[PDB]
Amino acid sequence: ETGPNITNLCPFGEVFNATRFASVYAWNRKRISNCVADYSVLYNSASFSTFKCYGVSPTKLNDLCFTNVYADSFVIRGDEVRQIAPGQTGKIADYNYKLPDDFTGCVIAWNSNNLDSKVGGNYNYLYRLFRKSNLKPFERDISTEIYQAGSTPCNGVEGFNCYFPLQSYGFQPTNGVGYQPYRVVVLSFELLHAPATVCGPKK
Amino acid sequence: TQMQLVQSGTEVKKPGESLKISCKGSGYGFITYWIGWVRQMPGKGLEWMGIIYPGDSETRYSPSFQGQVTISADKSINTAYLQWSSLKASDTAIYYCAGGSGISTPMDVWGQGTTVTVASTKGPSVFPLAPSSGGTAALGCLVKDYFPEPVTVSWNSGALTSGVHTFPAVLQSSGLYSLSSVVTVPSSSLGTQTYICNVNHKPSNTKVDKKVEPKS
Amino acid sequence: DIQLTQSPDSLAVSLGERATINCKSSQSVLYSSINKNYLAWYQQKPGQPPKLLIYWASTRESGVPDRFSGSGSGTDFTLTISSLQAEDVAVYYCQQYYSTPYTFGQGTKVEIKRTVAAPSVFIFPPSDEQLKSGTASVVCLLNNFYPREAKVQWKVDNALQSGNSQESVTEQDSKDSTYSLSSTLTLSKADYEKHKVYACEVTHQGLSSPVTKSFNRGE
Ligand SMILES: *[C@@H]1O[C@H](CO)[C@@H](O)[C@H](O)[C@H]1NC(C)=O
Ligand SMILES: *[C@@H]1O[C@H](CO)[C@@H](O)[C@H](O)[C@H]1NC(C)=O
Repeated sequence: ETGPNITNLCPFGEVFNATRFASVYAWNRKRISNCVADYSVLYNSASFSTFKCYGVSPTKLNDLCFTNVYADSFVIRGDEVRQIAPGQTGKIADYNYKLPDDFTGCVIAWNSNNLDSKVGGNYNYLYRLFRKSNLKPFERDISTEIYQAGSTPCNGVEGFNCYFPLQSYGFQPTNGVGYQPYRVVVLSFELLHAPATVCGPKK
Repeated sequence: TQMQLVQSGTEVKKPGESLKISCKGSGYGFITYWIGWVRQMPGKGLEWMGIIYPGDSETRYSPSFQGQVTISADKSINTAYLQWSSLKASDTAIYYCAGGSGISTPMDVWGQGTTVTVASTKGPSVFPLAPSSGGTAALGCLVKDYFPEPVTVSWNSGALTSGVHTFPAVLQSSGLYSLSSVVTVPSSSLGTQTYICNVNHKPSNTKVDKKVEPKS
Repeated sequence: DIQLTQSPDSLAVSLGERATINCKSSQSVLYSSINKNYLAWYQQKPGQPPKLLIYWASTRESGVPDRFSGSGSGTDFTLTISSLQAEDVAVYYCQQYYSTPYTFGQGTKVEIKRTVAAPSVFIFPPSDEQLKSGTASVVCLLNNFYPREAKVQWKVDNALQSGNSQESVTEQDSKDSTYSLSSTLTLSKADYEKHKVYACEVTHQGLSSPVTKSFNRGE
């Protein structure tokens, strides 16, 4: 039987196949609303390295509804994909992208060395190296203020114990696995005492 | 079905030997599945041993099994493994692998279990429980001193299931299992109908057909 | 680390009535993002893997009859089998999947409660073949009775035996909800040939007086 025939399918394509992604410190969030989401396209794909879901089953929510779904996309390196998970610490989890301990959603990642590497080294993807405090869950800091590492205070000038807070990844195609770039999509689900707009094709 | 978990066969091992049992997921979307291992000792409840995500081999253990077992995985063949380095007698149990797409999600798929035996085998001695001398009389067979479970008992090569009670085995103080299987039949049948109990014991390759009749 | 305690350990309910099992968690299992408790209920039968019945405290898994329902919040949860049926006799575990390590309850046995039925008692002497090997096993059978509780006292020449017998009880029969019990007295061939009267005294609720079955050695 041909079907189902759905027109307002959720735009997971323009998130997963976006020609250009975003740096992890300025991670990009896509709000999913007023659409039917066929998550089978996600887990039936054979082009993902990691598909870790927390507190929710991706094979069991195509008959479920949610008030809103958020799609967060960014780029890190293979060593840091394990940090996109609840209860993790490190440069990415503390200063770039933090997930709550009761995180409900999936962390999808795949190698993007063919896309985000240049022979001269790709230096467009940045990550935050220092910050005066850890990030709260789903917090986004884009400030470029000079980090004061010592007693003396910097006047927006870079120098002794005064660091620019953003460092670039050195994505060259010859890097080993773990230093080549990985594109990451983080789907998060919320359910409030409000109408639901993101449902599966079943109901 | 979304996912089916097939498990390796039954294992009869010796104390001290190593062992590695497998659990292969058959179905699409296995990239999202986390596989756990549950131990169920004979006649006891369920113990969650650990869980592993084959996509990156993240492994969490229960404090009761940390360092006692090793849960590995081979994501190229959708297979998760559970292995011992030195088997104790206290490792004799049935081991279920359970899966579920995601972590902190219900384990909604299970294999039929892998029974592990860490001891030597022994065939059972089959003795007749003869009826004694209107109404109905009872008779049976005593299946005694065997290891390990199970033994399968049927009557008249499977031609008498009505009114049969094969009791669950109990562990004698000698470490061997004893068991009785009885059947009630009309009293007038003892002079005509032949009553044979068939005792199969796969681990020892023993098959015994025992003739039961009143003691003259 | 979350620990689960079920109650009761054993539960007998008549056909068509309501069975309720309680599960207590040492800690909350409530996810705030999606207001759901991460508590599951499993059913297991002999020789079978556990079957998922209810997840998220109160959501029914596929292939589960409508009469299974879950409830609760915070630390108290309840599995309710309304209109209890024959094939519902099994062990029921509550599992939390809030965080690792996953933990189970100790288990709750659910049996059918029926009217009292007295047991038919039989006794079997040891075979001549077993006596050549030097051991003697005396079997006493209690056939098709309810409830399960039944004192079985071995007597050898009117002397009460203790610490030399094992009991075994069958599964509750599907059709008449009765159990059957086998008690097995074990003693050496020497000790067996020293005495004459081997008796099995059964005390049960369905028997207004203890029924004894016996035999004299070699008659
Ligand atoms: C629309 O879907 C139904 C089944 O959902 C199908 O029978 C029908 O042919 C579809 N319409 C088309 C293909 O034009
Ligand atoms: C775009 O992404 C979808 C998944 O949302 C995938 O199925 C499809 O193949 C992609 N398009 C390509 C690779 O051209």
